Amino acid sequence: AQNPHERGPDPSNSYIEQARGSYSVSQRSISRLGSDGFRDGTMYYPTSTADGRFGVVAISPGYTASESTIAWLGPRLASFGFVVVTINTDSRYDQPRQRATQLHAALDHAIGDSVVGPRIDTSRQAVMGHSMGGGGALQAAEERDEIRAAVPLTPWNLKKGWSGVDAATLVIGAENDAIAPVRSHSIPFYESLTNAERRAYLELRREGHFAPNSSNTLIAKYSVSWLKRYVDNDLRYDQFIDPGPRTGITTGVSDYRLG
Repeated sequence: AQNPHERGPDPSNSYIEQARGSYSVSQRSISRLGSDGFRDGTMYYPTSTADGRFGVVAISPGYTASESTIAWLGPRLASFGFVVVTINTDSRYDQPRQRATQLHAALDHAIGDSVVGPRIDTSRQAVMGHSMGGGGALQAAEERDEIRAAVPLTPWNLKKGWSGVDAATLVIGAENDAIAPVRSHSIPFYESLTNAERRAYLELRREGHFAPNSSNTLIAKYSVSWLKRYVDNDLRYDQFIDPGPRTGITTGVSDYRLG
């Protein structure tokens, strides 16, 4: 490809829905000191070195703070061609700003790791997170220019104005969310991402706050597509983002916007 960062097969709808993509995944534990709330976690990455370095995606855990809440994302997204760091934390670190701190640390930990560091293109970083972890993803994106993509999942944040984010951002809301209602969290965030390279809002029909903590084909396929497109500049994934899913019972999508 003209594009040096293209990894893996030409995609299809079936492909991006797979539990695992083309790449076999290895994993390596994280053990670190400090008081930021991130003392452990996991790095998932393609074993194969044949294709070049990959971007790195850090994921902030969910509402209840354990890594287990986001663990399914790690090997699944990594298998499409990413280094993926899942953070473990606890309830002392529930502020989005505290979660942002950890995301920067997780990206830096993987970059600086003797095993995984050589597999990362440090110019191509990304963040995701659930709940306040999704709020923290927005904040980390505002703070780190090397973040090329953000995918907040049912994000919670009292801060509503995201003009400071340049990273392409896909906000995934849950229609029936009673913790971070879309009307006061996700959609205001989408509406204020006025400087994001691209912004998208994808609402999960008839789901609530905790949907992102279980394997979710919608979250996975659109996360894969967004990360591919903005972390890898991979135009092969535009076909899934625009026009995107139609809404209704048959797609499980209650709202989809691009801007």
